[PDB]
Amino acid sequence: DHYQSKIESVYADPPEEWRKVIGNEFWYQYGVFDEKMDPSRLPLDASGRRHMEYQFELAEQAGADLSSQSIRRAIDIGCGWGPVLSFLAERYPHCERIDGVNVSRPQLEYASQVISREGLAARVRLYLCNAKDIGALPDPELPYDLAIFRGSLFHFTPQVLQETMQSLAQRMRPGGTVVISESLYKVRKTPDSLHKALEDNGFDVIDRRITPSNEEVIRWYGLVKDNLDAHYPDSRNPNFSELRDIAINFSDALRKDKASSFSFIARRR
Ligand SMILES: Nc1ncnc2c1ncn2[C@@H]1O[C@H](CSCC[C@H](N)C(=O)O)[C@@H](O)[C@H]1O
Ligand SMILES: CC1=C(C)[C@@](C)(CC/C(C)=C/COP(=O)(O)OP(=O)(O)O)[C@H](C)[C@H]1C
Repeated sequence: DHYQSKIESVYADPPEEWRKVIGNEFWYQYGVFDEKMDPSRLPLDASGRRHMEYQFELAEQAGADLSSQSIRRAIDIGCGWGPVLSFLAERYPHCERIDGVNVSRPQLEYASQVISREGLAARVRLYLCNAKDIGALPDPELPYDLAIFRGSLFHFTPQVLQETMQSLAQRMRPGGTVVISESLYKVRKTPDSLHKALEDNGFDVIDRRITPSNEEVIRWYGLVKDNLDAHYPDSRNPNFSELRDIAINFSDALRKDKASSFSFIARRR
């Protein structure tokens, strides 16, 4: 993968710096802003966690096997700073093995400290590994029950996507659940291109909808940009600048309804 070096370097700044920008829980793929969002926590932390929850409610409603004794091994593909690793360990205390995979070393070092200081090292495993290489993860005899792609697919070429889905198919039992959040154009990736790549690789889409709303995602980018303006006004950091560019330019594509955040719940055949 020739685009990995560019992905690694864009998430390379200190967690202390990123904390000011996206929240203390480091949720980095939008948020649901409804009556079940916690009003006590930072809007970004509460909405981001509420988005993950809402997606598991959609999955459950769509007929996915997400019961306590159905989830023995989960994988978080492009796990960022690790917010979903902690969330899975709490939602599934009897899940034996939660594997995070990421290409970003600084994200995994932070995730590693959080997992450790909350005594989750027993169950949560962190791998510096391209999503296309998940076929090389340990213990192939123990299949995946659950797979999360929270905002990770944007960074994938068609080839990496293909290889990631091939590899996950081979490592995932029939009926294992795939929970995907991604921003897609409705005219890089579209709903239909992603639907195709899933169905071409042994996955059935059982729920497919806009989530969160364009209104809510615009608001989420709002909160980020306010934090970016207050902490990095003078475009000192080229990575935070590039996030400002995206917050501005994608918010406008969302305003013109040229794109949306999509939830895809799929199921291994
Ligand atoms: N090919 C690849 N293999 C593994 N991780 C990848 C990847 N391409 C992108 N990523 C990771 O995908 C993540 C996307 S950002 C989203 C982070 C996290 N899922 C969250 O929701 O908070 C980044 O951490 C990036 O390093
Ligand atoms: C987890 C996240 C993601 C998966 C991100 C990337 C959302 C996907 C987006 C907007 C990628 C930006 O694409 P691009 O640079 O082409 O934007 P344009 O110039 O409008 O075309 C967020 C940074 C973050 C919340």
